[PDB]
Amino acid sequence: DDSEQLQMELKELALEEERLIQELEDVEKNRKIVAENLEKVQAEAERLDQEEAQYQREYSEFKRQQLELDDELKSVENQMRYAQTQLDKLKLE
Amino acid sequence: DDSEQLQMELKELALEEERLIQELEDVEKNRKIVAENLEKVQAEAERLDQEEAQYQREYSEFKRQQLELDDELKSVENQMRYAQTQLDKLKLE
Repeated sequence: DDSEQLQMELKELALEEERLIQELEDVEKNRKIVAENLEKVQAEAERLDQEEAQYQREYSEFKRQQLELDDELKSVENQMRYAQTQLDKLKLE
Repeated sequence: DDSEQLQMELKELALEEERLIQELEDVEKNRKIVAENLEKVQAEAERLDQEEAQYQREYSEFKRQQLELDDELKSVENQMRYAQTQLDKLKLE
């Protein structure tokens, strides 16, 4: 009866082995898929980093332009106030 | 002639002032646009961070599953080798 028990056990184990092999193949498949997805999102994130860097540079540049133009406008305003003061004095004689 | 020079200067300066005001308005417009774009890409980048985190968790989990299943398969293989050895010995008597 020993031999029959061993034969049955070997058939049971062969079924379990096949189950595990198919599980392993499934996990490997899914792993490759997820790795590809990781590669994709990482590349995407680098491109986004560069896009953000460009916008940040543009934003900072516009702020500096605002500062410069404000200074220029203040200058023009002062020049107008001065010219108008002189003109008013001349007109009043 | 002083008065005429001042009047001309004031007209010139008014033109320059208008030019600068329009420049400033343009820069402010563009600045708002770039700020909105920055907001958008930053939100996008956070979502990408979360997507990457999820994929990374899945990848690591599949690797651990591979380790576990390999150990289980090794066990089943050993059990089969042992059962087959005993059976061979019984058959040889």
